[PDB]
Amino acid sequence: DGCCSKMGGINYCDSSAGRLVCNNGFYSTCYCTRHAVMDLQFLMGCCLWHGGVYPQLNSSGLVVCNDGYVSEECSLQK
Amino acid sequence: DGCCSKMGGINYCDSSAGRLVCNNGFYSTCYCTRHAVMDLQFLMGCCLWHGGVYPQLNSSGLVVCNDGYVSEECSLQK
Amino acid sequence: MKFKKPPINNPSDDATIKLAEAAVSVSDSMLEMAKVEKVITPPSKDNTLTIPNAYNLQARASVDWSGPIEELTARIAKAAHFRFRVLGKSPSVPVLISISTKDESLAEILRDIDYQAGKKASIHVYPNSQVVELRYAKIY
Amino acid sequence: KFKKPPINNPSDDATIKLAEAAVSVSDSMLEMAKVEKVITPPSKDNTLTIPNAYNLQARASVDWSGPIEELTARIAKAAHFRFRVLGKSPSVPVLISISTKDESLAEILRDIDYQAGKKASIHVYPNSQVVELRYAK
Amino acid sequence: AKVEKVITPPSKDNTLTIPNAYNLQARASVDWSGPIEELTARIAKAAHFRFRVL
Amino acid sequence: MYVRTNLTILSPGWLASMTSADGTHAYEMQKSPVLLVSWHGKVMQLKVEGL
Amino acid sequence: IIKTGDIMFAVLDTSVNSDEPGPILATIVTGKLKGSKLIGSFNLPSNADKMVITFNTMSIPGAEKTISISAYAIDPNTARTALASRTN
Amino acid sequence: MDYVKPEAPNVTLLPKTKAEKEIWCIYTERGWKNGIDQANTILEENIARIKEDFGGMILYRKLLAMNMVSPPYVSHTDLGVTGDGSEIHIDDRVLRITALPELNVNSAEWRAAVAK
Amino acid sequence: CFHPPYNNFQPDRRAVKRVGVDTGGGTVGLVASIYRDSKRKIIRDLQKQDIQYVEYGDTRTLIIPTDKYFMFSSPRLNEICYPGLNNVIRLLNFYPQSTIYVAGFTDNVGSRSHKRKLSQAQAETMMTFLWANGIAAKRLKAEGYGDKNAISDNAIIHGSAQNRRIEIQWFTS
Amino acid sequence: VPKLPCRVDGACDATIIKMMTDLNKKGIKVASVGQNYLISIPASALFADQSPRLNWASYSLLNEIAAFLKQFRKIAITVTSYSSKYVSVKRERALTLARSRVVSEYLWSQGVDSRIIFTQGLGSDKPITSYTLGGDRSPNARVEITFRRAV
Amino acid sequence: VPKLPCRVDGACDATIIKMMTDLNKKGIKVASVGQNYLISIPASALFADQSPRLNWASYSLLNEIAAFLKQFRKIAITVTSYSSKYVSVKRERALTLARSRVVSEYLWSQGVDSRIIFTQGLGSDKPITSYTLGGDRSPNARVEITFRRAV
Repeated sequence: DGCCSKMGGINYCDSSAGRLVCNNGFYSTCYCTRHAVMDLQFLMGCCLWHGGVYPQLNSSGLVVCNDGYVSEECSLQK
Repeated sequence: DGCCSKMGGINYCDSSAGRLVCNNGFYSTCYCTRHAVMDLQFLMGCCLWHGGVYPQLNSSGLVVCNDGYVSEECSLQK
Repeated sequence: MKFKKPPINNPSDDATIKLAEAAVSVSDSMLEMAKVEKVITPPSKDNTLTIPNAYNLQARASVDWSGPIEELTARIAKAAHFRFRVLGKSPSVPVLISISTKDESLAEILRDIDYQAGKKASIHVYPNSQVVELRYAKIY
Repeated sequence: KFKKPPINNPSDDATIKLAEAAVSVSDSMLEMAKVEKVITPPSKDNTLTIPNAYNLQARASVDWSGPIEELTARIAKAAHFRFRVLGKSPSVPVLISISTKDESLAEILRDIDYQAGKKASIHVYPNSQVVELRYAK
Repeated sequence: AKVEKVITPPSKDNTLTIPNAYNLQARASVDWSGPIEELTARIAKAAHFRFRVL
Repeated sequence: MYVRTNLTILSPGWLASMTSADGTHAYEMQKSPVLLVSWHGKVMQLKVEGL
Repeated sequence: IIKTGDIMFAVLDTSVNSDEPGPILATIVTGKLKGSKLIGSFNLPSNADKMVITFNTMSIPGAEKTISISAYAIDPNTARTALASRTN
Repeated sequence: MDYVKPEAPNVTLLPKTKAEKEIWCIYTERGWKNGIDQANTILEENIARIKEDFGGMILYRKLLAMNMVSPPYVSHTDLGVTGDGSEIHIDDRVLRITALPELNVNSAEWRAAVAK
Repeated sequence: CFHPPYNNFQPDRRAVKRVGVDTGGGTVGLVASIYRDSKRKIIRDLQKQDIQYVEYGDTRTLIIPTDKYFMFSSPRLNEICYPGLNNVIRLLNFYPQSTIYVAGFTDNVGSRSHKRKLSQAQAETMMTFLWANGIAAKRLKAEGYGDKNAISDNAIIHGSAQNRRIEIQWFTS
Repeated sequence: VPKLPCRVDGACDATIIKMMTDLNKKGIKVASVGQNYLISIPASALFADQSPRLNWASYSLLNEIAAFLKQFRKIAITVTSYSSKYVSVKRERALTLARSRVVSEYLWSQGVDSRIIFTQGLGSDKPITSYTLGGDRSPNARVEITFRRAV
Repeated sequence: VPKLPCRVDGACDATIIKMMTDLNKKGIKVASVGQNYLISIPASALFADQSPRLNWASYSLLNEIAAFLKQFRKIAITVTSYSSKYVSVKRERALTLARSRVVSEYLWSQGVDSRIIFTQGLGSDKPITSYTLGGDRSPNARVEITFRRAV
């Protein structure tokens, strides 16, 4: 909530940096744009390392990915 | 509103300049015709710098220009 | 004891940021193409000979013009008290020059103008007759 | 008492960058035009000079669009100069447009020569008051 | 990788070294793609050298 | 998928790629919800939804 | 294409009492069809608990056509079928 | 960018509770942010487009200096007085480009560059 | 009185006006005068302003922003931050034996010769102002470098704004 | 018509004649004839003795001069400087040239919407009187600006 | 987007500036230039007399400077040392090199997020003080660390 807290405050956001440039002359640790350097080390999503989940509406609970690989772990079991 | 204030009042509109002329000997500030030199630098409307808006109505929600361009800000979507 | 960093301004805008990030590459491309053009052709002559300086050219001028040549040159000759001469015929497509300078010599302004003209119009000055002549080029 | 700052000043970090970029591109195009423009010395120019005799000092308002031979014949008659030609007329004549409100005859002839270019020129001799129209080959 | 890697001795490197004549001490900013003859002739004229080919 | 960036992809493998004058890269490849790159010698994940 | 049983809006501006049947007009205000006008009628209920509008004849501007998609009315901001009027 | 300001707010279902008023407010704010992002996206694409055209023109000039592209060649045909007894044209000139620019295949005519 | 053009390069007597308007007390005027000419209050004033002063080791350095202290693309000087200039000369009057170095720096964009000439001109007019303030020329060295050594980065707009600078260095003896 | 300007912004004739009367009671002469207008200013309130360096108090005077100037519409503004005979011709011409350059530069720094600015000085070539008693105290040592209201 | 962290993990600017002010009051040199930061420590608070043996209580200060360095993102840190001349040149060169090795090894054991740690040692090659009476008690007996806060 407080990015340039105990400082001069927010001056602006540089989208060249994707960062909150404070009123004091230092970049904050907060980002503003999604086009910034967020170090991503864990994610979400099923049918990963594939073409994604195949978008057909299968009547059975068995599911498959767009590459053809079966993601039975993401699918419900029987 | 008041154009020839603190003067002799408005004498007449000279259409050669398209401007008012007050009852003193000087040209006024306001104008009377649209065929004059106003510095119009802000505009409205869409499909500009193209053939204009398309006069035939669209069945869908999109809007095309007479050039063939699509005005996305003039186009509504969800 | 409060820390700071010196260069602080008004907050900027992202569109200006993207304009700057395009303009830096545009300027870099212009710089390298001008360098390679200068190498690939050696110049020999300058318009100092065609437009020599003389007296009453020291009255300075700062301009922002964005129209045709002839009205501007008429104002220049009026301020310079010199006679005006036109040669050739005006083409169908007008010649338009945008000049944004700051307080230069009239001779340097004129040399800038004929450099802007390139191979469409040319400028000559006869201080023996106190005249300035422009000429449209033979073309097509 | 108060000295104001410039009004539309580049007070922003993006604006100063845009301004110096504008200076850079203008300087680049300026030196491109400098290295590309080709001129000739004013001694090697092949243009007709001004004999500045008293018969050429008359003034006129002349608008014309057509041939040149009858035009310079009328000019020589107005100047009380004899006129002759030198060469043979081509099939398609050279048509010169003239529009002036007040001009003298010598610079009229100079712009006539400039419009003629390479296909023909004019010589004027003020010892015996004559003019000639010289064709090319 | 150490045992299966091959190398060459630095004494027997078949690369032409720098003769360090004073005409060879200039700087340039050059980008080029294509053949070799125009490049070597142009750098020879920049070096003010004579040129030959075998 | 067509991706314009300056980094180098690691995981999926691309059918074609192009290099600019400034070292920026373009990649033409198969679709994927995720990408893996090396930014500054450090590995990183990237997420793209709405395929 | 308008789906089977979706939602649209109109404005009623010309009033009538429920005595003699006749044409009544509304104007569609949002959505796909803009500037469209719809004429229809009403029905008489024997009980005084609600009142509804029979809208049948639609006109779309731009193209001079007349389709006859039939639709009824619901009370705005209550989402009910009643009419806001007096029953005494 | 085009600009047609809308000034016609119509409400489907009015907020009655403060919770639904608050979620209406924050979803309006998120839509405001989304419209901002879309405007930035369109501006950035147009920036890339005009920069592409400018780079293409300056690269044509630089490659013509590099002597890899033929210059265009255009002929002129001049005719004097023409027309019927009712219409005349004093001098007409018809200008027509006959040879479009193109790249060459012979590598030997390519002068390279140097710098100091 | 006082003149906003540098008081015509005259040594300002700040104490007499303060003690006059305080006696209109003498002791509180004297402690206010020593508080004003006290070096730490001058440093805090320069921190209130946008000018960076560093002391570490035998060297003391000053960093001056070209954008807030000059007109753009010109060796001419901004005429607003002259209280900063007066405090600069007031602080530099304390050390009359150190040799002085001044340097200019600019960003990465432009002609290389243009960058070098611009930085050289900025350093030369800054050292010219310092020489006019009273110090002789035997202690002065002005150098203008372009993008040789960047204190910041040019791929970020704020860093590129931070990049162009004026450096002042002086030793102890 | 509401989408069109009723009048040009930053323009009010009551304010025009108000600042005109204020300059008249100040003493700087304003001449209006046809549509070309001239402003004549003494140099003593602007500079020091025979010097191309301004005074600090003259900045508000220049500010209200520019306030008058931005009011009208123009294409070109011409400023000329005049002095008295002091030592030579060249020194005085250079002094007038420098004063004209300084005032033109500060006026361009101000937000006047001129397209052309011409600046020059003459020195003591065309005196407005034979009263050669004063130097910088003489009224002939002056600066005159000239322009024409367009359209 | 709620999955996207608003700030980077484990950071607060108030905490950063607070511990930086506390360390500067503790008496070690902290310098910020652009986005480059450099820290200097006197070696008398860190080692014994001209020996690469560590005071046991100084690991609390090492943990403090590790916690301060945890708040920044970087790739390369330069760790160097300076000292006085005692007997030779090679003695203090090896001593500074070994002390840099020790502090860099403990820092690499601790939570560094960088990629490259540089260890150099020069000893008494670049003195920064005219005062030279102290040995290890001189301020020139010191260690220092430079980096750039990147993006």
